[PDB]
Parts: sequence; structure tokens; C-alpha cells
Amino acid sequence: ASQVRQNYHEDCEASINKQINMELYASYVYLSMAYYFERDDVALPGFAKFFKESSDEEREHAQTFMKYQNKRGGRIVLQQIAAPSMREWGTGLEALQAALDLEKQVNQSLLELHSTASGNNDPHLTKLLEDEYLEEQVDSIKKIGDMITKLKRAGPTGLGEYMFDKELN
Amino acid sequence: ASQVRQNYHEDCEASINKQINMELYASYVYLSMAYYFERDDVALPGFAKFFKESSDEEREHAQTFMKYQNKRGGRIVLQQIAAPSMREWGTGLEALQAALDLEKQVNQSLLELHSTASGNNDPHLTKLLEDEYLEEQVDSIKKIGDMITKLKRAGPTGLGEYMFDKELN
Amino acid sequence: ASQVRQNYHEDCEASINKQINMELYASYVYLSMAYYFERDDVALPGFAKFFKESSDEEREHAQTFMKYQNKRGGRIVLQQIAAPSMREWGTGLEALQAALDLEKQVNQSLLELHSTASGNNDPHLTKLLEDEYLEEQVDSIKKIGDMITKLKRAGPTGLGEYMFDKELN
Amino acid sequence: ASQVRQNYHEDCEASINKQINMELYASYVYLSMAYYFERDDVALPGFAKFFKESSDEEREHAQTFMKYQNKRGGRIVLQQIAAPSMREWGTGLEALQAALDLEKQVNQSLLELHSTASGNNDPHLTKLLEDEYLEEQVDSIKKIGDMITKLKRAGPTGLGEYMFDKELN
Ligand SMILES: [Cl-]
Ligand SMILES: [Mg+2]
Ligand SMILES: [Mg+2]
Ligand SMILES: [Mg+2]
Ligand SMILES: [Mg+2]
Repeated sequence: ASQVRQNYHEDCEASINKQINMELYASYVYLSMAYYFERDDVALPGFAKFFKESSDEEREHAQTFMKYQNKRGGRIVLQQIAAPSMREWGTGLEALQAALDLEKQVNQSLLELHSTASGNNDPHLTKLLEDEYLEEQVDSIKKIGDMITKLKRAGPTGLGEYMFDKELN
Repeated sequence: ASQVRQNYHEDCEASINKQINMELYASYVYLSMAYYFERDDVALPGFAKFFKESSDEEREHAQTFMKYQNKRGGRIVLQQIAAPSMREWGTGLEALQAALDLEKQVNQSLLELHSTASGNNDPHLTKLLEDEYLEEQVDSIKKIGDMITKLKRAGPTGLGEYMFDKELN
Repeated sequence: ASQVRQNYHEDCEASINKQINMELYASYVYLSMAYYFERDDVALPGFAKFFKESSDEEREHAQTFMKYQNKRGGRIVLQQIAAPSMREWGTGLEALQAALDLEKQVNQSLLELHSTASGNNDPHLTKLLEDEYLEEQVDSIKKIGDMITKLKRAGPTGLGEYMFDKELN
Repeated sequence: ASQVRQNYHEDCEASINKQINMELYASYVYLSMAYYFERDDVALPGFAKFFKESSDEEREHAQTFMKYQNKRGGRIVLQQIAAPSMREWGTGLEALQAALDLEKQVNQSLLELHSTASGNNDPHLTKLLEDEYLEEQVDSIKKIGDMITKLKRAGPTGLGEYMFDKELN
């Protein structure tokens, strides 16, 4: 084992590798959305910027798990990053709804990782998950939920979508 | 011939003079649009400003071709600048659609001159076209396409046109 | 077709989608290398920083192609990003040798795209490739070649690798 | 009991007293190392500085536990600080290896305290341990592991030790 490894269960190590891939996948979904909103026939620059920033944040979250794996003496195993399932994301509202679903899927995986860490009596890992992942995940879900409600109020299509996008920019 | 002339084909020289006239014509079209949008019964100051700036940019493009003709030792031949095809340009959307078509007509002319320059083995001229014209032309076409999509989303008439115009201003 | 599309061949559009994927793959390879060099049993922070920066630059290159696709009215079609071919990259020298080979593979792909663009008489695309890709690619290959020579001189293992890494940091 | 005491188990109080002593001992070990590296026949000022700083940090960790004991209404019971096990610490590498082992021994003790606190349903104490101790302990172990790898690469004796020490200074 690594000279640094202590109290680090193989199941936690393996689950962190799976979570790295999930965060990279989420980053790729948001990158797809960002550039979809820059198509000449879509032209929603506020949505584009929101998803660009979201993509960067998910990549940073993946990198924090990679750093964490090394800190604990685990070994990073990277796998293929699947392309998002659709080429086009529909209306701004449909993209936000897909993002909300994805954020909750990621949250569920993080909570399952927390359960694995707790069951293996790894408080360093439960602290990481609580402070660096679960907190931001709840804030992200709340933000997207607010945005969905605001967009339903404004529009969600036509002038209201145009105005909502401008406030988002 | 001019003491400076070297590798400069008469067909390229003549086509440059045609491009100068086309750019001056485009400048005149956009000047007409700019002041149409300042009529008391139109009153779209964002559209007016957009077309004023566009008119100035096309005049600058014409001047860069005039400077180029002199750099290569060709002789500038200026001709009449045709009146724009319309006295009144309709809605903001109709003006943008006319602008998109004009920008694509200009792009086609520039690409045809690029072909003439390539066929005459004139890389100084292909460089000029690529760097000083074709690049900005694609960016302009993309910008106007985005604007058309945004205006169709906002409006394209009534309150949405009013709001889109303000964002443009 | 898109309202903006002009002189943009479907084969060029498809090849741009391939290049986006290749750039994202290169970004992933360099990300893998960066964190390999942060393992507690590797501990080469100069190499880690070099590959982190390289990863970010390749992702930016991918994003510029995504923006380009939209500018021309093509449609981004993302593909799965393959896993890097190795979990462990060996010595610093072996990683640089792998990077040199990857940079030359990317260069070959860019030159093939350039040939496709030239054969389809698309000077906007040849300009993009020359100015935004081929130039930086030659500079990157020269930099890595220099680094390989310097590391062979210093080391390439032991104290020389330790000292070379410091200079890189 | 103290007027402030609430949900504070006597076993946790006693274990905090043990940890205070362990931290003071670690501080003394690192103080011994620091001055060993300032002997005229050792003369490794980077190692000396690293261990001086480490000694101060361990004393601060002990003081935070003393403050904590008082915050909860426990009573500080100090114990003799044992002499370090060696008068002479050998090579820089041997000292780092001894430090790694000591850091892991302290980590094990902190994890045992965490288990005691968790079993006694004391989340204020688990929070202290996670945030103020376990986090820095993993970072310290990773840093020392990196240093051991770097020193093995550089040297670990002779010129490599001289150069590694300079980088540490
Ligand atoms: Cl006329
Ligand atoms: Mg263990
Ligand atoms: Mg609606
Ligand atoms: Mg065409
Ligand atoms: Mg009580």
C-alpha cells in the first residue's frame, strides 16, 4: 500500500473513482448545453454563460476528488466520459429541468458515497463529502429550482424567456 | 506600371475596385436604415445606433481596400454609389433580414475575389481577404443571425421589439 | 440549413466535430498525467503543473472549435471522450515522450482537416487552422522536444529529474 | 460538574488529556530534530526550519486541545512529556521516515478519539476532530510522503540531500 494510506477502505477508493467519472460526465452535459445556447438559432447568452460556469464547476469538483484520492493514497482510475444523450436541449426551461434532474442524480450518488464512508468509519471522507460536495449540491439544486420557478413566471417561452435570459447574463 | 507593382494581376486590381464600390454601397444602405430608425414614427434608437455603427464599419472596409490598391500599385477607380433599394425598411426584423442577406452577398463577393487571387497565385491578397474581410464577415453574419433569433423570441413586434431595441442601444 | 451557413461543406463540419473530440481527449490525457505526478510516490510538482496547464489549454482549443462550428452554422455533435491509454505514465521522460507523440498525432489530424478545407475552397477554415491551431501546435512540439533533450541531459532519472522538475515548476 | 458542562463524557475528557500530552510529545520530537539539523556536523538548515515549524505547529495543536477542554468544562490534567526516543536522527531521510511514522501514530490516536466521541454521541467533539485535527493530519502525512519520495529521487545522501535541503529552506 501507499506509505500515506491509513484508515482508507478499498470500497471508498473505488467509489471515489466512480464519482470522478460522474462529475466529469456532468461537466460534459453542461458544456453541451452551454454551446447549444450559442447556436445562431438559439441565441440565449445568459443560459450559455450559466452552463459554461456550471461545466467549469463540475470539472473542479472532479479535480478535487482526484486530489483527494492522492491525499489518501488511493489510485486514480479514469474511465471514458460518455457523451450526453441528446444533441439538443429544447427550451431554456427544458434544459433547466434536465439540469435539476442531473443535480439530484449526482446528489444521490454523493449521499451513497457518504453512506459507504460512514459505514467504513472514515470521518475524513465524510467531512470532505459534507463540506466540499453535499453543501454546494443543495445550494445548486435550490438555485436551479428557483430559476425554474422564475422562468415559468416570466414565460417560459417568448418574451419572458428573452427577459429571463438577460437577467441571467 | 507603378514602380511598386509586383505579382499583382489586372483581374485582381479590377475586382478590388468592384469591392470598394460594394462596400460603399453597403455603407449607404446601413446609413439609410440608421436614419429610418430615427423617424418620429419609427423611433428605434438601438436599431439606429446599430446601423450607424455598421455604416461606419463598411466605409472603413472600403477605405482599407483603397489603401490596399495603392499599396500594390493598382489604380483606384471609383464609380457611382447606387441608391439603396428601399426608402422604408419595414419592421426591425425586416431590416435585420435585409442586412443578413446583404452581408451574405458581400461575403460571396469576397469569396469570389479570394478565388481570383488564389488562381493568380497572389498570397498577399489572399492574406488580406482572410484576415481583414472574411473573418469579420463571418462574425457579422453570426451576430445578425443571433439578433434575428433573439428578436423573433422577444417579439418580433410590439413590446418585444421595444425591449429588444433597448438591449441593443 | 442554418440562416448563417455559407461556403461550409458537410465534410468540414463533420471533421470539426472529430477535432473537438480529439482535443477533449488530449485534455483528458494531460489531466491524467497531471494527477499522476501528484501521487505521493511520484511527487513531481513541476511536471504536474506543466500537464495541468496543458490540459486546460487543450480544453480551450476544443471550445474554440465548438464556437467555430456555431459561427459557421454547423451543428456540434459530441462523442464519448476515451479514457487515456495508461493508468500510470512511468518516468517524467516517458510522459514527455507520450506527450510528444500525442501532439504530433493531433498535428496530423489538424493538417488533414486543413487539406479537407483547402480542397473544399474554404479559406475561413484554413485561416482558423493556420492561425489558431497549426501555429500553436508547432510551438508545442518544439517545446516538448526541447524538454526531452534537456531532461536527457540532466538525468533522465534521479537527481537530474528532481532538478529538471524544479526548473519546470 | 462545571456550570458549562453538557453532553461531555468523562471518557472523552480523559482522552483529550491524553491527546494534549501526545501533541506536546510530538512537538518535542520535532524540536529535537530541528536542533539536530543545526549541529555543525549535520548542517541542514532546510530540514532544521521544517522541523522547527513542525514543532511550533504541534504545540499549537496541543494548546487548542487545552482550550477545548476548558470550553467543554473538562479539567486539564497534564502529564510528563517523554524524551524523544533518539538523541541523533541519522540522515534527513531517516528523520522524515521517523516523522511519517509519528504522524501516523498521532493520526491513529485522533481516529480512536473520534470513535470514542462518536460512540458517546458528541458531535461537537467529532466536529473538532474532523475540522481542526484530522484534516491537517492527512495533509501533513501527504506532505511528508511527498518529501520522502522527492528525497529518494534527489539523493537520498550527498549532493541530492544538499540540494533537497536548499529547496526546503
Ligand atoms: Cl441608384
Ligand atoms: Mg489502516
Ligand atoms: Mg410562454
Ligand atoms: Mg453556400
Ligand atoms: Mg449532560
